[PDB]
Amino acid sequence: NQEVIAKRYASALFQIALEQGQLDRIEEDVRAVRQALAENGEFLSLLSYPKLSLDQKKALIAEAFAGVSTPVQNTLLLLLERHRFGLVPELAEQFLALVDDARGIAKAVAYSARPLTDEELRALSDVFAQKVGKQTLEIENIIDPELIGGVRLRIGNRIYDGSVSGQLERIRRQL
Amino acid sequence: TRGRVIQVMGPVVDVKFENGHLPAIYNALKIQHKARNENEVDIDLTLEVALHLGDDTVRTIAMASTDGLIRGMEVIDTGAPISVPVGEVTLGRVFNVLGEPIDLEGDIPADARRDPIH
Amino acid sequence: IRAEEISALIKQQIENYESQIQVSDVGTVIQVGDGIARAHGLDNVMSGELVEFANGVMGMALNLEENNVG
Repeated sequence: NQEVIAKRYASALFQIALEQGQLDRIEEDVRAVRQALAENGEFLSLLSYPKLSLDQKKALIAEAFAGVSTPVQNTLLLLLERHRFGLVPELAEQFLALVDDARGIAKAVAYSARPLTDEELRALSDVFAQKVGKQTLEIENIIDPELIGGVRLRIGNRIYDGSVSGQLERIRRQL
Repeated sequence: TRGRVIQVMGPVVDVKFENGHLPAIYNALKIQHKARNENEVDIDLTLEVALHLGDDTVRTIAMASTDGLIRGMEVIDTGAPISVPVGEVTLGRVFNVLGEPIDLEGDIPADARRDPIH
Repeated sequence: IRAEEISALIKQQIENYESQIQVSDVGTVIQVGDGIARAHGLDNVMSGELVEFANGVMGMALNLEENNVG
């Protein structure tokens, strides 16, 4: 039930970033906040501690989350006032999904038995950009050497498989 | 050591005090509010603390009607539960829930002994 | 680039308050009401354990739920 509320808050911050014309800085420091809270997970447990008052936690955010832009810091303080500081990485992921939807960047994960060359990655991006309707596209590559001689590419929740399951398909068809 | 009204839900009023200065359960809380303009009503309540909620929030029970309450009225902590006058003074008299004379024979002076209900 | 210095600031704040957390065998009350107290803290409390408040009143920890002790 947290991802819909993160989508809510991230859509509000996205509309603010578009009306201020500063989408790139909000994307950059939201990536910074996500990396900083994924680096250390004790910060949320510190801000859930009852003996710290709300003004002390606001001072911790104003001193620690400095250098980020003003709507990002106001969003973090608004989450702190609403006891919704647990969904800041979910807010960051939903907001970067909205930013990549705005820029047209798609996220894809390709599983290949060999490490793919950059020309092949550009070719796959040029193929699937017309397929998903987006302008450009990104590929993340993991080897996973249980795969034998092919690519298994996943855009969102759709898997484009051509690596191993041809043999699994034919042995399911013979039996 | 004042607190403000968060919620008004029928006979139940939620009050937020400052951190570390919460009232104990069963203490009486009083709202003496004077109407600042013609869009407000003079209200005079005695709230009794029933629970403690999460973030410095106290859930109280009103001894009178909560109509006319505004989210943000200051609430006075008495430091004690509902103190009721006792003694030979109370004989021959009809009293309220809060220990106040309903009949028109007068009022009990402030130097009288008042014992807690609980 | 800024994520590293933000990580350094939050790590310095964690290292400052880590002496003040001390949540192993002590807990702070969240909710009091009707003879039931839910307390933040008490990571090592058992189920059905004698536990003692600040004024010397005992209590029995029945619900050991995720983020507080009933």
